[PDB]
Amino acid sequence: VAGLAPYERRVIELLRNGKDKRARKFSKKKLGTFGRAKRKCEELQRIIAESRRAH
Amino acid sequence: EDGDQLERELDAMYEHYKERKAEAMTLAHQLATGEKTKADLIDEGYNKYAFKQKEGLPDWFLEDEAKHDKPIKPITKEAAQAIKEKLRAL
Amino acid sequence: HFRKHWQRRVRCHFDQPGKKVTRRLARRAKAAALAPRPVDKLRPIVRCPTVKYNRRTRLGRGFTLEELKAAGIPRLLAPTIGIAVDHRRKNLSEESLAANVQRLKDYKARLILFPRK
Amino acid sequence: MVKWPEYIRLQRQKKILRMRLKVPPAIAQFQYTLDKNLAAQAFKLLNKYRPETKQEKKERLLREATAIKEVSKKPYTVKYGLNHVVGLIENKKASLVLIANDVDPIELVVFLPALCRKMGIPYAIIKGKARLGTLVHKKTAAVVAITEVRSEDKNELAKLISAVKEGYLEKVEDTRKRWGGGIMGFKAQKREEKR
Amino acid sequence: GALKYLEELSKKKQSDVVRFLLRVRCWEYRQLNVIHRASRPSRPDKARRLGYKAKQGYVIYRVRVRRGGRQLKYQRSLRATAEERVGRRCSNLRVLNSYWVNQDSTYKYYEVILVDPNHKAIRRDPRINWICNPVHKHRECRGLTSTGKKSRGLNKGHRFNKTRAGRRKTWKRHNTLSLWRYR
Amino acid sequence: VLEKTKKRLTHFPQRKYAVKA
Amino acid sequence: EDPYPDTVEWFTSVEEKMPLSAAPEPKRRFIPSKNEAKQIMKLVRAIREG
Amino acid sequence: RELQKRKRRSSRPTIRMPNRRKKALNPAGNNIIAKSWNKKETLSQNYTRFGLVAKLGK
Amino acid sequence: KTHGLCRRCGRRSLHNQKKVCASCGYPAAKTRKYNWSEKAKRRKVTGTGRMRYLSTVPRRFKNGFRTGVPKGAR
RNA sequence: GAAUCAUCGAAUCUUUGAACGCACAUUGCGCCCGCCGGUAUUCCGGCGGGCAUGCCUGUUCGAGCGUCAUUU
RNA sequence: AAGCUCCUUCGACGAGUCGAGUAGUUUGGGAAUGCUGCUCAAAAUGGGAGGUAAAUUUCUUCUAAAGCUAAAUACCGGCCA
RNA sequence: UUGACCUCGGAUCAGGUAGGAGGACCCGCUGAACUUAAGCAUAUCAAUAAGCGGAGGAAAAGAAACCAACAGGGAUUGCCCUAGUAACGGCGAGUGAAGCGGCAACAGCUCAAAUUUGAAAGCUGGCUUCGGCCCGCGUUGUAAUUUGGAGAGGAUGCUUU
Ligand SMILES: [Zn+2]
Repeated sequence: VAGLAPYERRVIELLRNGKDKRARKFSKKKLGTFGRAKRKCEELQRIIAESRRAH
Repeated sequence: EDGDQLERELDAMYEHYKERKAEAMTLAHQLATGEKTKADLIDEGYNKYAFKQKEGLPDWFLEDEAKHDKPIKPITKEAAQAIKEKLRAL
Repeated sequence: HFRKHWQRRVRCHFDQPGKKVTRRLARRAKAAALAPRPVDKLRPIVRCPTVKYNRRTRLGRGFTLEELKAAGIPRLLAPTIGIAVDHRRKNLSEESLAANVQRLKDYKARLILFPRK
Repeated sequence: MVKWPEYIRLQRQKKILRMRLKVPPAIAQFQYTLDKNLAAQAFKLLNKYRPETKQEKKERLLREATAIKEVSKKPYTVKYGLNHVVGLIENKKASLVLIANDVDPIELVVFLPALCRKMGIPYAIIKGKARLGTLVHKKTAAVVAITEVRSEDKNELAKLISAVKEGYLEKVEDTRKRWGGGIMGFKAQKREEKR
Repeated sequence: GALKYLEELSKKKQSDVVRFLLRVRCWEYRQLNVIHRASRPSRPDKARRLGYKAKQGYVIYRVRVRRGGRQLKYQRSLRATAEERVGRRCSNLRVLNSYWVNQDSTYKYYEVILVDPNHKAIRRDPRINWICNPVHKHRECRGLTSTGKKSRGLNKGHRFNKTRAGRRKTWKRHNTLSLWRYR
Repeated sequence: VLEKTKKRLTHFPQRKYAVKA
Repeated sequence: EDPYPDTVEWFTSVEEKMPLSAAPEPKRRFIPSKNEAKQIMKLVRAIREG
Repeated sequence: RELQKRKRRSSRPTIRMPNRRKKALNPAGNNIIAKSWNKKETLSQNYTRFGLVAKLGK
Repeated sequence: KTHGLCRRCGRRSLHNQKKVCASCGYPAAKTRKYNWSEKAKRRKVTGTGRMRYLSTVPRRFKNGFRTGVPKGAR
C-alpha cells in the first residue's frame, strides 16, 4: 500500500537492469552495513519476483 | 468547480502582500577534481526532496517549499574563492 | 590526593550510635507491626558466581518456581506466608534445586499457619 | 483589497493544494467515491439495521428486569469501530464494508481498502463520516461493517453486495492504480508556460 | 489491528504515501503557529503506545522548534526543548510524553501528550493519579521524561557506570572524604 | 485501587503466622 | 524514468481463502450476555429496593 | 538565623512539638503476643520468651 | 536625583531614567537575589519581617489542621 | 470568672507587594450590577458586589462554497 | 468473581528509533565512555551486550526506543527537643 | 431553505489551575579563571565557583536489551573492601573506576500491542425531594481480561470470597 522509497526504487531499477553489484553497493552506501544491504536486496528481489508472477 | 477563480484571488492577494512587504561551486569542484564521478553525482542527487512537484502547484506554496527545502552540504574555501571571483564584475 | 576542596566535601561519622539505635528501633517497629511473624522473609541458598568464591554459599534473592513447585508451595501464596520469590533465577542444577527444596521443606515443618479470619 | 481570515484562507488553500497536488493511488481511490443510488440503497439497509439507542436499550433492560419480577435470538446489528471492523474483516466475518471518505488522519484508512480487497469482502467508500456517525447513534464513525442479517433480508443483502461488487468495484477497479490530480486551471497553465 | 498497520506505516515512513502526508502536514504546520492545540493526535498509534487516552483531560500540543547547531552543540534535545516550551505555555498541565511528528529543513515538529491533574476523572483513574501526585511537577524541566532519561544515561551496564545513579550525585559520592570515629 | 489488584488482595491476602524455634 | 508509476498489486492479486487467526472463538460469542445479565440483576435489585 | 532571633524577640509562644513517631515501638491489642509482650525487653529477648524465630536471615 | 522610592522594597533604589530598582528589580516579578551576596540574602531573607501567616501555620500543623469547635461550647 | 495568663478548632484582617479595572510619584481616573443621605425619575456625594493574564473541562454564541445530504 | 491442572487450539511484545559517517562536549574507557547536533537510514529463524585461536564467528546472557513504586541514603533550610 | 460533521474564535458564563517565596539536602541546563606543573600553552583546577529553570520531606534511581564465564548470580539504593588495582595520560604534573565478597533495607507492578461484538458493560457536568433524572465525552476506542522467566481459549475437578 505504501510503495517504495527513492533509494529502494533506485535499487529496484538496478536489479531489473541486472546491475546486482551496483545495487548492492548503493544499498550498502545508503544503509551502512553489509548485512542490511544484503537483506534489503533480498526483500526487493522477492518483490520483483512477485510482481513478475502477478503480471 | 475548477478553482481557477479562487486560485486567481489567492495569487493576487499573495502578490499584494509581497508588494506591501557556494554549494553549486563546491559540487563543481568535486566533479572537476578526481573526487566524485557521475554515478556518485546521481547517488547524491537522490535526496529526501527528490520528486518534488513544481509545475502544477501554486506559486506561494512553491516559494515556501523552495525556502524550506535547502539541504546543508559542506563547503570549501576554494569554492568560496571561486564564487567570489565569479561574482566580481567589472 | 587533596587537589580539590575536601574541606567542602568532607563528611563525618559522629552519628554512628544514633543510626544504630534508629535501625534497631526500625526493626522493632517492623516486629511490632508483624508481631507474630518473623522480621525477615525466608531466602534461598545460592552460590557465589566467581571462581574465587565457588566453594562458599550465601543467601539469594528469592526461590525458584521449580523449587517452589517441588516443595509444594503455590507461587501466589508463598509471598503471603513469607517466602521470597525470584522469577529471574534458574536452577540449572539438581544439587541446588534439592538444597532449596530441603530448605523449603524445613520451613514448612517449622511453620505454623493461622486460618484466615 | 479586502483581507480574509487566517483560518479561512488556510482552509481554501488546503483545498487548492489537495486538488492541485499529484495524489498517490491510496488517496486517489479515496477521492473516487461511489454513486447516489448505491449510497441510498446501502443507507436504507443500514437504517433498517441501525444499532439500538441508549433510551430504548435501557428501556428493554427494564423490560427484562420487570419480566424477571413477574427466549430470544442473537441480535443482528451493524458493527462499527475501526479496530472491531478490521478484526472482523481479518476473520472474514464481514459481508460488506463501508468506508468514510474524510477521515482526517487518513492513515487510519489507507490500508483498509487493500486489506478488504485481499480478504475478499466487498468494500465501498461513501461520503461522510458524519453519515456513518448518524447511521450509528454517534457524531462520527470511520468504518461500518455488515456481517450477518436476519432471514427476511438475505435477498436484498445479497443483491446489494452484487450491485456494489459489480457497479462500483469494477468501475473504480479499472482505474485505481494511478495518480490523481492534474486539475490545473487557466492561470495555472499560463503560469507554467511563463515559468 | 489498525494500530499495527499504522506502526508499519511509521516504520516505512519514507514511502510514497507517508512522504506525501508529511509534506502536506508540514505545510499545514508551517502555516499554523509555533505552538498549537490538537484534540486528536496525528499519529494515534504512537500516541497510544506513549500513553495517550481518549479521556477528558488528555490533550496533544504540536510544537515546532528550530533545528541545527547552537561549534558548541546544545546538549538538550529539541524534543526536551519543545516539552519545556509546552510547560511554560501551559504550566497547568503535566507533560505525560512527547513524540516526533514531522521535520523540515528549518523546524522539527513534535507532539506532546499532556494530562490535566485537576480533573476528577484523572483523579479517579488509578493509572494516572501518579502524575496527579505533586512529585511530578515540571518533569520536562527536571528532565524526568523519556528524552530526559536518554540524555541523563539512565541505563544499566558498564557503559553507564558514571551516570546510572546520577552524574552529580556520583561525583559527590566519589569525592567525599568520609572519616569514621575509629580510624 | 485497580480491579485486578483488588481481586488479588481479596483472594491472596497477607497471612498471619509464626516460625517455631 | 517515469516519476509517478502505476502500482502493481503483487501481494493483493492473490485472494486469501482463509481467516488469519486460529485462536478458538470464545463461548461468549455463542452464549447470551452475562454483562446484560448482571445489569438486569442490578435493575431488579433497584426495583425491589424501590 | 534572623528567623530564630525574631522568635527570640517576639512575645509569641514557642510551639513545642510532641514526640510523635510514625510506627509504634510496641505491639498492641487483645492478642497473645501483645498481652505477653514485655516493653522493657528487646525484640530478640521477647522472641526468645515467646519461642518464635525472629530473623530468618543469617 | 538618580534614584527614587521603590514600591516593593521601600528603599531609595529606583533608578529614575531606567525605572528599575537596583535592590529588588521592581518591574521583574522575581525579587533580585544573588548567591555571591550572602549578606544581602540575610538582609532580605524571610524572618526580617513580621510573619503575618507563616507564624500562624505551625500551631495549626501541631493541632492537625482541625476544623470545628470543642464539644459543648457556647 | 480577673489576668500584659495558657491553649486555640471561630472570627476581624488598612495601603502596597507574584499584585489582579486604568494609572501609581495622585489616597487620582474608569465601566457593569445594587443601595444609602442631602431640593431628588434626573443633581451631588458616599458605600457594597465586581471587572488581569495563559491554560483544562463543561455551557452558550458566532464564522467558514471545508464538508454531507434532503423530490416520497 | 478467583487460583489452579490438562491440551488433536492460539500466543500480538514499543521507529527518524537502532545503525553508519561526521562536529562538539564528557569520561579511567575509539569495541567511539555517555550524550547532543547534521546527512543517510534499518531487521523479523530479529535485536543488544559479552565469551572464544581451537577452526568458524559455533557458545553465554538479556530483550532498548512507554510508565509507577515505599525502605535502607543526603540535609549550613522549617517546627522542636 | 433546513439540519448535521469538522475546524477556528468570542463571553465580566460555571468549575479549577500558573506565577512568587524558600532553595541546607535534590534533578537538569550553562559554565569560568586563579593555581600546579618552581617559566607555560594540553592537562589540572573542574564536568567546580557564579548564572538559569524545576520538587519533595526526602529528591533522584529502580525492577536488566544487567553482572558474568560461574558448581552461577538476579530491581534500585548507602557503607567497608575491591583500590590508588584495571585503564588513561605534555606516560611529567597526574587522573582514576567497576565486577565479586561482608553488610543495612528489601516489594513488586501498570500499559500499547486482541473483537465485549450475544448488546460502551466506561466517564464529565447540573438538577435534585439526595433516590435517581438528564446533558455531554467517546467507536479516530472509555470499562473487564492480558504484559514474554508470561498469557489467552476450552475441558476438567478441587479450593477462596
Ligand atoms: Zn525595590
